Amino acid sequence: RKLELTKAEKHVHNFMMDTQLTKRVKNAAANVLRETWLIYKNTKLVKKIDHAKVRKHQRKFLQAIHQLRSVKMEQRKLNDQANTLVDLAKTQ
Repeated sequence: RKLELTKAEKHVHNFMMDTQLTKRVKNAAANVLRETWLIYKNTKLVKKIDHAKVRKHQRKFLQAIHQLRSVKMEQRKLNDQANTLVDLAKTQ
């Protein structure tokens, strides 16, 4: 098969994996204002539910949640997930 594969034929940004090139969103985050990932002390168990497997724990679990049933991603797919129409304008 003398075709396909080995994509890219221009080459660009072939850094060593990452040499301080891929920065944030302009370090505009700083401390996300809330700086919850900075103020936190002793503990830090505060995050948007749903992230890991999450199984038996305190209270048994059931199906019809977010397990199984996935033979085709099908329409409705996420990857970016973002929305801000009340920014750089309404600050208070």
